[PDB]
Amino acid sequence: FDCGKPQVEPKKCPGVVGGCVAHPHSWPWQVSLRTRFGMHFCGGTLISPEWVLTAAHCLEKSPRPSSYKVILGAHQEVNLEPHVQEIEVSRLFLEPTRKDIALLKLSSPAVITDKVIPACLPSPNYVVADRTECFITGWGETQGTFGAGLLKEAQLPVIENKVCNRYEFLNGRVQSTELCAGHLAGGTDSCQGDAGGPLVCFEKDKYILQGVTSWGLGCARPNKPGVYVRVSRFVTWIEGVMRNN
Amino acid sequence: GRCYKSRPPICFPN
Repeated sequence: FDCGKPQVEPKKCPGVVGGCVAHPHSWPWQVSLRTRFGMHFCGGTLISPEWVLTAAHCLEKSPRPSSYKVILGAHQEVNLEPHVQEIEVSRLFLEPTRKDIALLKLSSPAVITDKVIPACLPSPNYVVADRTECFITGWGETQGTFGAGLLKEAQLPVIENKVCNRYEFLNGRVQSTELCAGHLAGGTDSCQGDAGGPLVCFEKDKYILQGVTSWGLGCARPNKPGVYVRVSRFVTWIEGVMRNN
Repeated sequence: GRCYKSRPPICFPN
């Protein structure tokens, strides 16, 4: 199984708050991060059999790796599928310049199956173009929209930083190591519970991980697009950690 | 006004 190529073809959703319920296992890199009592609190992205990429703020207030478990291959949030892989975390690596991104080393390698496949990493320092339609997935808050309890997806366009940072929108808050995605009209967004999961953009024949869900001014509000850590600016760090640990 | 999107979220006055 090559990276970024689901064995169930994803549904499109032109037009997680809003969006739609994903086809089961069409996002086989989506991870659920769980407390010791099994509560989902963040997403993550499998990027190789032993490594999950997530957001630093999902973990930083409880650094000990035994505090976390990783659920792979799931579609429902509760009452997990039978062949779901639950794997413990052996090591945690926070990004050294203190961006909102972090690596989890799994205590044993995930078994790569038709339901558990890594996303591809982008080219270093690639800047996803303005208006590129990408996909954001997770089990987070739906703000009254349908699909709570099931893996949801939002199809949202990238908004280039120079637009997103305008006074009327996020007013200078967005760093070059972040990107914006969403509809400025509002209505569709990642929300609480989605942090740490993927924003992927289809390129040629596979999905490339371009963002890590991070923050926003609320969710799905007009003029307030979601902010994601820009993965391409950390590919060298990610590959260094994986090769040396 | 930032809310980081964990569950529960990490929110600030900014």
